[PDB]
Amino acid sequence: MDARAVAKRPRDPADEDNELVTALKAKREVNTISVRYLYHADHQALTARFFVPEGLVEFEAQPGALLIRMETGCDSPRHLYISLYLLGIRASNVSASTRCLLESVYTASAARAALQWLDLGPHLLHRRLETLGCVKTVSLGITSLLTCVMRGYLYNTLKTEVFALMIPKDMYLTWEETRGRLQYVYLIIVYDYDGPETRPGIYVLTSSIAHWQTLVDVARGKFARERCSFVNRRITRPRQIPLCTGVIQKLGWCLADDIHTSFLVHKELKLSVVRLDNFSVELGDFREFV
Amino acid sequence: VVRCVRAQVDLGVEVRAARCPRTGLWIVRDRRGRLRRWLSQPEVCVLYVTPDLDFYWVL
Amino acid sequence: AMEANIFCTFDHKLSIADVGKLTKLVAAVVPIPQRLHLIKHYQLGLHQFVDHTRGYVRLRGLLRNMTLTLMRRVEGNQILLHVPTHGLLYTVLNTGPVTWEKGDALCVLPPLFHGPLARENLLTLGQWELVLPWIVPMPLALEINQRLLIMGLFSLDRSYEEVKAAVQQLQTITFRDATFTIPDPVIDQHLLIDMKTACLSMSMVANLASELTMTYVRKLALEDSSMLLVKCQELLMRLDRVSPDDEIARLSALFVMLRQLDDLIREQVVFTVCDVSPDNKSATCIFKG
Amino acid sequence: MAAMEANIFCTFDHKLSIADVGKLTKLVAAVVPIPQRLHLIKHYQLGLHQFVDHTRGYVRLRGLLRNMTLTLMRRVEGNQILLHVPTHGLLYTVLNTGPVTWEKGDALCVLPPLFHGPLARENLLTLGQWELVLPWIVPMPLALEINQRLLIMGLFSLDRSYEEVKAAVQQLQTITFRDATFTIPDPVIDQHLLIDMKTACLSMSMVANLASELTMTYVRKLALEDSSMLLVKCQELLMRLPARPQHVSPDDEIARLSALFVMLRQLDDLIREQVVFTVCDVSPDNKSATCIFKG
Repeated sequence: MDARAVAKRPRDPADEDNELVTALKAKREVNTISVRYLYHADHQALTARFFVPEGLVEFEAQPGALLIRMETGCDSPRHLYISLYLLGIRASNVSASTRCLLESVYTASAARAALQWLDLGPHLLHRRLETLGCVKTVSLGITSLLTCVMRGYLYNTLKTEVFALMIPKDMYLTWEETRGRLQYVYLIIVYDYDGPETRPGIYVLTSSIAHWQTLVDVARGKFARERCSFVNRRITRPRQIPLCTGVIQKLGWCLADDIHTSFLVHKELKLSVVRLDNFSVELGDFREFV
Repeated sequence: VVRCVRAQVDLGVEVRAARCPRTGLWIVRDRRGRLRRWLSQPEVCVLYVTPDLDFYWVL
Repeated sequence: AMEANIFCTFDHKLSIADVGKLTKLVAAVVPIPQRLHLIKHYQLGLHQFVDHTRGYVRLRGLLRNMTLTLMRRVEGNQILLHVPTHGLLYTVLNTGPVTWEKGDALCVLPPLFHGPLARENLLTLGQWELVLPWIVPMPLALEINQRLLIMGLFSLDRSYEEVKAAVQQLQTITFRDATFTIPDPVIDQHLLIDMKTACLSMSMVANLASELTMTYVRKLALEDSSMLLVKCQELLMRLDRVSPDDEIARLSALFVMLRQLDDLIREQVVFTVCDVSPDNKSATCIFKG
Repeated sequence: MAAMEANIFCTFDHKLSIADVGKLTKLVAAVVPIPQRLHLIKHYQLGLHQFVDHTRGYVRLRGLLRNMTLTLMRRVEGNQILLHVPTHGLLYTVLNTGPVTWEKGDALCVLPPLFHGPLARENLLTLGQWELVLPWIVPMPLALEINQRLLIMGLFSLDRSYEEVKAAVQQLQTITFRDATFTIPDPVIDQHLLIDMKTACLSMSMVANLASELTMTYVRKLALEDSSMLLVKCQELLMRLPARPQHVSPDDEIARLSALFVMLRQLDDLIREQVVFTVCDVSPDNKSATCIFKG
């Protein structure tokens, strides 16, 4: 209220002690727990913790990968957390070699159940997919425990190691030869409304464009064939209601200079990926366009 | 492949073929994948046979 | 090391048992009409926006421009409120009647229940009654908007029996262990002005699209430069089987009916769940505004 | 990569006269666009004068302005402008520049200025074949109308006479929003307005196809027994030419209404470009406003 209260210097957290230290220090006790440095205090990245059956955690022992919860019309397992790589057996964008590689690692019980559950409803994918973000640790049980990162950077405890977001090479897509100082990342689902299949193509775009209209005006200019396919299945088959040719959600943002090609090896299966070293996750809703 | 601008007939010809997924028709290419380009020429005519002995005669 | 907290008082003689009723509502989001610092309790919740005359979706439009605080602490003679900022996580109580799960995209809707119900024992005064906005996940919100709008579209032909059985069908909804039912927007065979404006705007934009677009794309075929444009008028020809200032007026009224529908056709996800507490009473959500 | 500098210093190479530093001290906590996002940028890239062309294509300016990074002015001194690209979610005050009165609770959008030139006689930091150009912070319905009239002036000007065009620009350049009259500098048809017209007409054709058997006859059944100034005012823009519904199938109507919402949003995003500020509280003379959503 006085001059010194406003003229007080701002507060720094590392200078003052923790709550527990000054709580124990008053009543004069010491216990076997070391409390002078408390972990995870200076961790700006908002995280969580999710369970997953063992059938999905292949290509997941490496830290850093997208994680999307998929819907399931049942009651007990009605939500299921699948990785992006296990979604690779659904994208028509994926070539045959990479598909036969990564389908030969998910030969367990629950992986094919999610594969069937994607192709059994009357709805599309993006009416059943909900993004959760990126993992940073596993636990490796028979029911493995993951720690996904909701908003912020990806790092180890004590920040000694910056985890990197991995995306497979087939889903990667750029629309400029000159990347800016920054480029955001987007998750693109674009549906092919052709005759025998409505199997969509999954893409992850790294663009320097921020404003959403200035993204969709080139999204139409890059996916024109699927727009013609949508209007073609509309004019060909009436009494059907197609919708949402392309769906785009903002995944996060990167630094536009650490993006480099790498690979992950698991069960001696080399898969060429794109490595974004300093990725900050910032999720968004599945925004839909035509 | 027959052709009447020169009365030139071509007998032993191999064609790679599949469906166009945007429609229901056939796309005929070379083994290199040339997208065999005599169909636009107004003077030629082709006979196509398939390994299951399906028959085609395309003007 | 205090946080920015908006203090709300109470003017009535709130008893001890009424405070004990209030103390259970810790992580319950309450809207605020205007970012003041000290506010009376008459502007804390939707009961400043209750209108028997007006409809429901007008409250949905008026909930968009609010400020959605959280009850930080309840004590004597003032209540703490915490303005959330984008990026920090907060606990939210499941004041809505729908179960939640990990990672659902949460949205804020005006409550479709009001007044007498077996679980609507809320914070009540002699004239004041605290009412809470509903917090439901995203596709349930989309589905509920569609159900109420279609049930508003059947307001005129309610005399028939197929339409009545259709209203009985659309009024209920099955969800994840939910036999939930909504109220009908029509009461006593006449429709409220909010739903009437909504269905009128939608019918007007549908009628103007069915009128103008054939002429405009037929004019566009002379300056045609993409094959996507010529094939779209073909389906107009398939489906079908003036002063210029009036034409400008028609286009302007089309865009007016488009502008008067953004309160229905879109909604912003507010929370997404990091963790749900066991017994599903509360959950921990990051903010997203 | 080095991080994006939240403290952007603008430098100056011209000899600043004292009135120029005075007018530069007026613009504290205002919005300026910058595409570079370096730490020690020059003055040429600052503002919008790098993109003003002889075309005066205002739609082109709106197209480029959406990609520019918006920042706030702070701590103006000798040859130094400390800019602050604001992080998303927090709040800090901005200041108006144009004569646009604001409210509380509404939203704000970025916009290139109206009647821009020597008509209002802006001496806003003029030096050496360069002017400081300011984007307008305009509220929500003004930003709606300023693109609605743009798209209508695009759509009307097809296949029609030029005297109709010259009679139509003067009917659709004034805007009487909130006790003030604004004029748009040269609405000119270009390829960007063409591709916007293509998206608009395709979306409204698809929603005309998407209309069900009941939603197109709702006003047609309503206008027999209802009487209201709203229904009368909306009826006269239609042509002239109990009963039964054909087939109630609400399982189809949910899908029709959902895809119709997608088409309505796909028409909607042509005029609802970006909310960039949500105004909380204004100054009483309306020279400034504390607002949120910065970034």
